[PDB]
Amino acid sequence: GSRRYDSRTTIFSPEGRLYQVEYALESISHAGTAIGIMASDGIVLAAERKVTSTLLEQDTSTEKLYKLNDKIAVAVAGLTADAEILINTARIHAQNYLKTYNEDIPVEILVRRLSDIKQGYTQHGGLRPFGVSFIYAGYDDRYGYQLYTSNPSGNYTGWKAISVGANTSAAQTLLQMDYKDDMKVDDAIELALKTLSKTTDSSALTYDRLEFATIRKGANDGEVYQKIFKPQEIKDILVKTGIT
Amino acid sequence: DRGVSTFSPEGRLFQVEYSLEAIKLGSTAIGIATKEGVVLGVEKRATSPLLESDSIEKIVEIDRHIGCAMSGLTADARSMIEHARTAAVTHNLYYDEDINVESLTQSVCDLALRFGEGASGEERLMSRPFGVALLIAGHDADDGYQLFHAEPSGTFYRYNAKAIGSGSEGAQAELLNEWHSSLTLKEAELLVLKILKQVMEEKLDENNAQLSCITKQDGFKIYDNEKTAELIKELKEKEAAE
Amino acid sequence: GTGYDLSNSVFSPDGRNFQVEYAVKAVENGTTSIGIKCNDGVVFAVEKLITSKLLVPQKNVKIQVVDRHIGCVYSGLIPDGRHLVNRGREEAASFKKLYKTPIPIPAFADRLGQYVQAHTLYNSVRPFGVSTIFGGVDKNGAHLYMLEPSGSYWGYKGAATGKGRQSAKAELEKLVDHHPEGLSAREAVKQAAKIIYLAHEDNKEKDFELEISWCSLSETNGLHKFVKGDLLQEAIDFAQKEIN
Amino acid sequence: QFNPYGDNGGTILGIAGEDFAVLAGDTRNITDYSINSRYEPKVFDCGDNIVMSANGFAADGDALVKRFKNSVKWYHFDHNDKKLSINSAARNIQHLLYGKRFFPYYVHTII
Amino acid sequence: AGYDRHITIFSPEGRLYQVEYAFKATNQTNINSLAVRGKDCTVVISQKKVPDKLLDPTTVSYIFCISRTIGMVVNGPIPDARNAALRAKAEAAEFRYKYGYDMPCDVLAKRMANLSQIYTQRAYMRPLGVILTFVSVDEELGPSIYKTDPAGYYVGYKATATGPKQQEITTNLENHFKKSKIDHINEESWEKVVEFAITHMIDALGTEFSKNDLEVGVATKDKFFTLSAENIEERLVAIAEQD
Amino acid sequence: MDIILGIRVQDSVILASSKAVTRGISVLKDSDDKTRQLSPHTLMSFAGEAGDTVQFAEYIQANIQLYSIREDYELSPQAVSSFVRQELAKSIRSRRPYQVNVLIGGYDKKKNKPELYQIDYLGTKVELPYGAHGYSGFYTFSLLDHHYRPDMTTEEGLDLLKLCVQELEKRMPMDFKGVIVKIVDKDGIRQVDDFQAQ
Amino acid sequence: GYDRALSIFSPDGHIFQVEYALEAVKRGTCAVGVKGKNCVVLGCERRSTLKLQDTRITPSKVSKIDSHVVLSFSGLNADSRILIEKARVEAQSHRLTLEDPVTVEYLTRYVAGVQQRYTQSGGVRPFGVSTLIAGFDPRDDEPKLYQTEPSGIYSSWSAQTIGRNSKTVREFLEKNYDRKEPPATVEECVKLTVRSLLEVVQTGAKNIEITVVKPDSDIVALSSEEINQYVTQIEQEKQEQ
Amino acid sequence: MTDRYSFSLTTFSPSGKLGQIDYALTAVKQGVTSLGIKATNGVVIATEKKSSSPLAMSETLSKVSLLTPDIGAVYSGMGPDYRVLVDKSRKVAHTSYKRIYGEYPPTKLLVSEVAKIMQEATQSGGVRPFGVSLLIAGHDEFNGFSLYQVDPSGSYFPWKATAIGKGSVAAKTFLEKRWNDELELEDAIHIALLTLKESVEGEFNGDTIELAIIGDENPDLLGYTGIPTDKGPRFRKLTSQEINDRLEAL
Amino acid sequence: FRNNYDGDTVTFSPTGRLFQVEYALEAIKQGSVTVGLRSNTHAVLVALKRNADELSSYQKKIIKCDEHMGLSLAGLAPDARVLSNYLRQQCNYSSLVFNRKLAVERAGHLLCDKAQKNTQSYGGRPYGVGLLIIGYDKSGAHLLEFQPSGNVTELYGTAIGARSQGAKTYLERTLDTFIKIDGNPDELIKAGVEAISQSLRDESLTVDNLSIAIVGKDTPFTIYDGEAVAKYI
Repeated sequence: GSRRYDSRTTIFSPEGRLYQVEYALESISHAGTAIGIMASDGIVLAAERKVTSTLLEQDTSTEKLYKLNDKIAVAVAGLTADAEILINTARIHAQNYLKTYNEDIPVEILVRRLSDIKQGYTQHGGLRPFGVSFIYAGYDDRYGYQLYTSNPSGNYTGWKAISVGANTSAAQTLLQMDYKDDMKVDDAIELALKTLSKTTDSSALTYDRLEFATIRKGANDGEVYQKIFKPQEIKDILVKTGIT
Repeated sequence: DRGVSTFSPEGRLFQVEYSLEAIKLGSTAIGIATKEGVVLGVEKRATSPLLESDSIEKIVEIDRHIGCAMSGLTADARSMIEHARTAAVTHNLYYDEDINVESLTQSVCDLALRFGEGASGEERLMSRPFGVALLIAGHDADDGYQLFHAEPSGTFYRYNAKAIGSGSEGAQAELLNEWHSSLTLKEAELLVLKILKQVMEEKLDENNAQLSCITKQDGFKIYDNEKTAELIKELKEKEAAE
Repeated sequence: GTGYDLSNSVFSPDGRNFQVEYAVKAVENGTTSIGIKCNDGVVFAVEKLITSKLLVPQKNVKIQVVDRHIGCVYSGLIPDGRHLVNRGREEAASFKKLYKTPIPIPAFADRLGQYVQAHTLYNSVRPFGVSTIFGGVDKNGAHLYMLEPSGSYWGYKGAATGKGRQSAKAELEKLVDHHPEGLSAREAVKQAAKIIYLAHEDNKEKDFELEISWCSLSETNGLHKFVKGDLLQEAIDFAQKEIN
Repeated sequence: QFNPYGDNGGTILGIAGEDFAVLAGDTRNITDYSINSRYEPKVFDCGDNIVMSANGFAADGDALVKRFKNSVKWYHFDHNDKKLSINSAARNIQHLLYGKRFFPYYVHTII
Repeated sequence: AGYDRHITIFSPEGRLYQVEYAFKATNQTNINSLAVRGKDCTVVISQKKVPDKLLDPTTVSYIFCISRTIGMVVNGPIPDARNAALRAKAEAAEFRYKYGYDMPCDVLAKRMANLSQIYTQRAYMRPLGVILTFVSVDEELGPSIYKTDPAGYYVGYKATATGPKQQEITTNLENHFKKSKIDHINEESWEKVVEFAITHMIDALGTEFSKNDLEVGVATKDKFFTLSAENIEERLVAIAEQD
Repeated sequence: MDIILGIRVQDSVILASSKAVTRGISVLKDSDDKTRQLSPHTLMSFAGEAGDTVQFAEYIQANIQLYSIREDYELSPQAVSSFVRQELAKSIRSRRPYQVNVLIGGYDKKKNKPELYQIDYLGTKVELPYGAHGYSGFYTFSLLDHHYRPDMTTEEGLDLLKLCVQELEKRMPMDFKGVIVKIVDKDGIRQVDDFQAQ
Repeated sequence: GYDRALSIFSPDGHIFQVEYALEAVKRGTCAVGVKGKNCVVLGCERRSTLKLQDTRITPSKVSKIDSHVVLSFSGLNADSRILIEKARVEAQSHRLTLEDPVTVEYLTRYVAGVQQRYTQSGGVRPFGVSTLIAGFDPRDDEPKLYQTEPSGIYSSWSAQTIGRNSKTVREFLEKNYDRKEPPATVEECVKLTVRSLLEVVQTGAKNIEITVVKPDSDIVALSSEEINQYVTQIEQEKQEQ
Repeated sequence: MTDRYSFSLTTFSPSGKLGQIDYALTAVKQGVTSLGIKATNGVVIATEKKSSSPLAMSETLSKVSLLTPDIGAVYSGMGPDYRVLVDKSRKVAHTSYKRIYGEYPPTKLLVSEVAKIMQEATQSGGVRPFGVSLLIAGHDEFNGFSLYQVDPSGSYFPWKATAIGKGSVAAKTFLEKRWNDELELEDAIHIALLTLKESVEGEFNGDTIELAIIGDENPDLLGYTGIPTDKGPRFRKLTSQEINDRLEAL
Repeated sequence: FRNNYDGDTVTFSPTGRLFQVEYALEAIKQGSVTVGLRSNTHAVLVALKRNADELSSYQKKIIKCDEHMGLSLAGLAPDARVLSNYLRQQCNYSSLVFNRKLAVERAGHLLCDKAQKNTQSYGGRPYGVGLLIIGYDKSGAHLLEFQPSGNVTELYGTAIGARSQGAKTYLERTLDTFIKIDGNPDELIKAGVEAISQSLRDESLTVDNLSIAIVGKDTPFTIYDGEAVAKYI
C-alpha cells in the first residue's frame, strides 16, 4: 500500500522528542532575526529582512510584521507561506470573538488558539508542522501590554524581551544584559535596534533590511495605537538611535 | 513497516502474538470454579509504598452474577468492561432475563479482532489488539458456575481453574494437581491465596492481594481486606501444620 | 535502483509493471482453457484437473454465463475469475437497464477491459490473476475475446490460455488455416474437445474432466448453453480417437 | 394521497388455563365489504411452545410475526438452542413494536 | 529517500522519474504514427502490426473516434490507450451538453493534458504510458493537430510524428516544410493528403507497406472517419503509380 | 405567560419572577424559581415554551461557567448578554427553535455599574432601565415610566416594584402566585426572601 | 483520512510510542503532590534554560478543572492543554447532566481514558504527559490525590511526584511521609512539599510555585514570598545542625 | 483505490530543509529564463518561447497568461504545473473576490491567493510542490503598478525588476545596472528585450519571444461601449510584428 | 526473496504467488483434524476437538448455519464464527425474501466471493480458517471444502487439519463403499469416525473430544457431543 512512503511526521524519538518539531525549529534558526521588547508604556517589534536586492520593492514588502487585530500584531520567523495560513485563521478568530462578545479578543486567548492549531499538526493527521515561530505583541484591558512567543511545537510563553530566528542565543544574551523593567518604549526601541545591529550576519544594519512596529498608548488620546513603520520612518529612527 | 493485520509464515497474526507477550508481564490473576461458586484472585502489585493499594482495581463487576479479573496492560481493559456491562444490561432490557455467562464472554471476544488500518469485512476501527486478558467468572441457570479465559486473539476457553499473568505457567501446573471436582468454596479460596503467595515476589498480605467470588445466592462480591487477611492467616496456620 | 516490482502501479526504468507480469505467472500456472469462434457463434472449453477421486464428477462447473448470451472461461486464480464475472454481470445488467438491448459483446469486452485496467493504476489493489476468454452472439454476429491481467484484450478467431496454452495455440492456428471458409458450431465443439485433450499433455500427470459450452445462432438461438449428454460424449470420443 | 395502512378485519382471543393456554382467531380476511379469503390462518406456532397473532392490518401483522419467528431463530443460534421463555418473548416483541414507534405495525398482537 | 523513483515526487535533480518511465512505456507497441494537415482536412497514419494469426485483425486499432469531429491516435499500450479514449469521449459528450457546442480539438487536448498533469502531482495516480494525438477540422481553427504526453504537456503542430522512429519521421517532415515554405499540404482532396502521409512515412522509415501494415484516419469539416483495408489499398496503389 | 420583570436602579438590578407553574387545568407549583446564575455577578430570568425554557438557561449557564474556569475571569454583563443573543439568534433559524425570553441582570465589576438586558426568542436584545417579557409590561410600564429614576436606591426600587406587582395582581386575569425577587450588585446575587409582605 | 497505527506491539510485547511518550515526561519539569489530613498541596518547578519571562502571563503549571479540583503535570506543555480543556469541558457536562460536580476520582478516570484512547487509535500519538489531579469530592473533606500516565493507567497516592528527578524526590517522600500521621496542617503540609522540591530544584525561590486545595472549593496559589519564607525556615533547619 | 496518501510528502530533514521544495526550486533553475520590469507607467513580463519541435506551433502555447484584465503572469519551470495554476488563478480571482465585491482582485491579493494554493501543495497529504515560480504583474486603482514573484514554497515578494530560470543570476545583474525609478514603459520593454537577448542562444525574434505589458487602459479591446466607468484592460500581449519592429531599434 | 513479497495480500511474488494467503492457509494445517463425507441420503461431519489444559474445555469445531446446512472448522476459531455467521445470514435472506432454502452449491459461491475480497484490497487479511460444509438441499446431500484462498470445492468426502492426509487417503480408498450408505446414518457416521481415526497419533478419540454432525433427507442438521457420540467410540 501507501505505508511505504509514510514519513510518520507525528511520532516520538526514543528520547521522547518530536522529530519534525525539532527539525522545524532547526529550520527557523536560519530565518531572519525577529525581536520583541516590552516596555512599561508600550511594545516594540523589530525584524531583519532575510535576503534583499536593489530591485526588491520595499514600500510594498511585508515579510515579517503582520497586523492581526487593532491591538495585536506578530513578527514571523520561518516559512512566510506557512505563517500566512496561520495569520489568517488568527485574524478570523479575533473577529469571531468580537462578533460573539462585542469585546476585542484578549491577547492570550488569541495566542492559545493559534498555538493549539500548531499543537495539532503535532499529534495527528500525518502532516508536517508549520515551520514558523511567532512573537506576539498586543494590548488588552486585563493584562495591558503583553509579549508572547509560540513555535512549531504548539507551546507558547510570555516575555519581557525576546528574539526568534537566527542568532537568538547571541541576541538573548545581549537583551538579558541591557533590559531593565523601568524601560520606556523609546529605550526598548533603541535596545532592539542595537541588538539586531550586533547579531546581523550583514555588514551594516540599513533600513532597507528592516521592518519595525510599535504598540504604544498615544497619551494624547487615552487609547492604544499600532504603527508599522514605513521605509522612511525606519530610516529616520536608524539615524537618531545612532546607527545612521 | 508491516501491516497491523499481517500473517506470519507460521500462520499467526503478529500483533496478536506480541499482544500475548505483554500479557505475560502482567500481574498474576487466578480463578477457581467449584459447585459452590467461583473464586477470583489477583496480585495488586503497588509500584511504591505511597500508592494507596486499594485504588488498584483489577477485579470488577460486569453484572450481579458476573465478575472478572484482568492481567496485562490494564488500561486497555476499560472499554472491554464497558462493552461487557452494556451487553449484560442490554440483554436484560431486550429479553427480561440475565445474560448467560458464555454469551457475555463471546460478546467481549467479538471486539478482539476489531482492529486494523482498513481491514475488508466491516469497519474495524482500533489501531491495535488489546494488551490484556480476562478471567470472566459468573453463574447462570443454564450452565451454573463458570470460569472463562478470554484473550486478545478473540478466542476463549472454559476452565475449572486458570492462572494468567507472570506466575501463570507455574501456577497453572500447580492447579492441574490441586483442583478436583469436589472442592469447596473455602478450599478454593485458600488454594488461590496459596498459589498467589508462591508466585508473588511480594510477601502476600491483604494489601497486595485481593479475593472475590461469585455465587448464586449473593452474586459477585469482592472480599474486603479484613475478610481476606483472616483467610490468609487461616492459611499460614494450616500450612505450618505439616 | 531496484524494488520496482513490489508496488503495483510502478513503472520500472524500462517502462514495465512487474506486478502485472507476476500476475501473468499465476495465469500460466493455471488450467488450460480455450475459445473457438465458429461461423455463427462461439465455443468454450476448459481442462478440469481431477485432484482426486473425491471430487464429485461434473459438479465443480468452471464456465460462467453473463446475462443470457455471454460465456466466460478463465485460467489462473479462480476466485479472481468469479470476481470479474460478478462485475461483468453487474456491468451488463446496468447497460440493459438503460438501453434495453442486451449488452453487445464488444461493449462488454471494454467494460471488463476498463475494469481490469483499473486494477493496475493503484498500489492499493492487486491486478487480476486470470486471463479470460469470453464472447457471444449479438446484433452483428459472433465475437470471441481474451482479456489479460494488464487489461489488454483483442478479438480472436481462436484463443487459448493456461498451462497447455502453446499446444492449443498450435492446434488453433492449424484450424485457422485448414478452414479459410469457417467452422461450424457442431464442428467447433468436437475440434474444441480435441484441442483440450492434446493440450492436456503438458499436465499429463493428473487425470482430467472436459467441459464445453457454446453460443450459436442456429444451435442455441444465440443463448449460451453447456454442451452435455450425447453431443458431449460424442466430442469426447472424437478427441479420445484422434489422441491415438 | 397515499395511505400506507389498511384494515383486514379479523378478531382474536387468548385465554390462559392453569396448565394450558389457547389463542384463537376467525379465518376470514377482508377489505371493506369484500371477503378476500374464507380461510387465511392468523394464529401461528412460533416454536418453543409459543403461539402468536398480530391482528389488524395484515401486511404489518405478517411482517411482525415473521420478524419475531426470526428473532426466535437467532435466539437459538446465539444461546445454544435455549428455549425462549414466554416472558422473554413478550419483552422482545415490545422492542420489535416500539422500534417502529413513529410508523407502527398497525396491529393488536397477542401471544 | 530512494522512493523518489517510485512515486511522482521530486528527485534531487528536480526530476520525476515515473513520468520519464511512463514515456518509456509509450514505445512498448513498437508502432510509429504521424499526422499532417491538408488545405482543409487532417490525416493521421499509424503502423499496424498483427503477427498472431489467431487474432481478428479488425479488432486491433490505436485510432479512436472521440466524437463526430475529433479523432485520436494513441502511441502506447492498448489498456492505457483505451482508458484515455473512454475518458476523452466522456469529456467530449459532456462538453457539448453543458456549453451547447462541439468540444474543439485543442480544448479536449488541454483537458486531457491537465488530467495527466495531475497524475504527475498526486501520488496515488500513476501516469498513463501514452501519447495522445488529437485531430480534427475545428470550426474556428481549421485542420488541427494537438498531442499530449505523460508529463501533462501539449501543443499544436503543423504536422507531427510519434513512436520509436519519431525522429526519422519528424526531420523528413521538417525538411518538406522548409522546402514548401507553408505550414500544410497544399492539397484539396484528402485522398491525396493521405497519399502524401503514407509516402513520407515510407521515405523516412525506408519501408514499403501493404494494406494491412497501416491504419488511417481522416478528419474533414464535420466528420472524422478511418479508412478500410481497401480504402487504403486504393491509396497505396495510387502512390505506386507515381514511382 | 409568566411575569418576568427587571429594573436597574443606582447600584443594582432587581429581577422579579412569578412563582406559579400551571399545566392546563391545574397549577402544579407556587414556588418556582425561573432563574439561573450564570456567574457570581450575573443572573438570568426566563419564560417561554415548556422544555426549552430551562434547557436553554442551563445550557447558557454551563457555557459561561466553562469560560470562567478556562480564563479564570468573569465576563462582563455586556459580553454575557451578547453571547446569549448570538445563541438565540441561531436558534431562530434552526430546525426546532428555543422559544425562550430572558432578562439578564448583572453588575459589571470593572465599570462598577449595574446592567439590565432584555432578549427575546428572536435574539432581539436591548439594554434598559427596566423591562419585562410578555404581557407584564402592559400593566407595569406606565408606573415605571412615571416613577423610575436612575439614582433610585435598591430600597426605592423594591418599592416601585411592589407597586408594579400590585397592579398585576389587580388587573391581570391569571393567578401567578406572587414573584420571587433577586438583587444583583457589587457583592453578588441575593434573594429578598421577604417580599410576600414587604 | 490519516489512520496509520502509530502505537503498536513489538516482539517483546511493548508499545514503544507509549514508552517514548513516558520519556517525554521524564524530561519535563518536576511536579509533586502531597495530601495532608485536611488539604492537598501541589508543587511544580520552573525551568531556567532562559530567564527574562513575564511570570504574570506565562501559563502556570497548576490548572483548575472545576472550583474544587486541580491538575498539574509533567511533560509536553502543548499536550497538557488538550487534556486540560477536555477535562474542564467534561466537568461542566457532568454538572449539567448529573446535577453534581465530578468527584476527583471521576475527573481522573476521564482524563486517563482520553490518554488510553490515544494509544490504540489510528493516526494519533499518545500524549507525552503524566498528570496529578487533586481536590475534594463534593460535600466531603477527605483529600484526594491521583496520577495518570500516557498508557492511560491511574491510581491514588498519599504523596507522589513525576517529572525529572522524580526518582529522587519520591525517595525523599517515602522516608518523610507517614500515613499514620499525615501533615495535619496546611503549613506543615506545604513545608514537606517545598522540602521535597528543594532536593532537586537547587535553590529556586522563583523556581518553585505552590497551590493549596482545601475542602469546599478553596483553592489558592501562594506567592514568591510566602513560598520564599518556607524555603528560609527550611535552610535554617539544616544549618541548625 | 481511495487515495491512501493522507500524509505529507514534504517533510523536515534533520538539517531543517524541506527537500521537495528545494528540488522543486531546482526544477525552476533548469527552466527557460523569464523576467519582469516595473516602470513608472507600466510593467513588462517576458520569456523565450523554446519551441520543443520545429513542427510545433509556438503560438498554440502561451507562457504569458492574462489572469484578470489587469494582471498577467509568466513562469519558469514546469509548463504543465504552471498551466493548471493559471486556471486555478483565474478562477480564484472570481470565486474569492469578483463574486463577492463586484471588482477584480488587486495584484497583491490575487498573488496571495495563488501563493496559498502553492503553499498547500507543500503540506497537504499525498502531493508534491508545484515545480514552478511565477512572475505576476498587474495594476489596481489603489496600489498602481506592481510585480511579484511566487515560489514553490508559497513565498512571494515584490520587485522593481527580476528574473528567474536558467540565466537568472546574469540577467538579474544586467537589470540592476540598467534599472532606475524613472523608466517609462517603452524603456522597460527595451531593457527587457536586451536582457532576454543574452539568455537566448539561437533565433531571437517576435516568434521565439513572448512579451506582455500592464499599462494604459485599452478601450478598443473592451468589446462594447456605453459604460463610462469601464475603459478597457490594462493587460496587452505584444504581437510578433510588434516585437520585431522594436528589435530593429535594439 | 519471499520476505519482500509477503508483507500483504496486495502483492504478487515474482512467480505469481500470494504469500499472505499461503500463510493463512498454513493456519489450517496447524489446526485440529476434521472429516466430512456423504452418501446419497446424508452428509456427515466428524471433528477432533482440542483442549488447552485438562482443566479447560474442548473447542467446538462444528457450527449449524440453518436447519439444512452446517459446517466444521480448522484454523482461526474467530474467523469461522465470522464466516458461519455470514452463511447464516445468507440462508436467512434466501428464506425471508424468496421462501427458498439456500442451495449448498450457492452458499459455496457466496463464501468464495466473500473470502476473495480480502485477498485483492489493501488493509484486509485473508481468513485463516478452513471449512467443511455439508447440507441437504433440493438436489440431495452435499459436501464442500472451503479454503481461505477462496477456492471452494464439492467432494464426496475430505478432511482438513493436521495429519488430515491420513483420513483423506482412507476416504479416497473407501469411496465406492460409503457413498452408497443410504438410509443408514449410523453407518455413514461409523465410516466417518473410522476415517478421522486414520489421522490420530497423540491420543485416541474419547467421549468429550469427539464431535459429530449430520444432515439428510428427513434429518435436520444436528450436532452430537459427549455421551451423544459414545455409541461411536
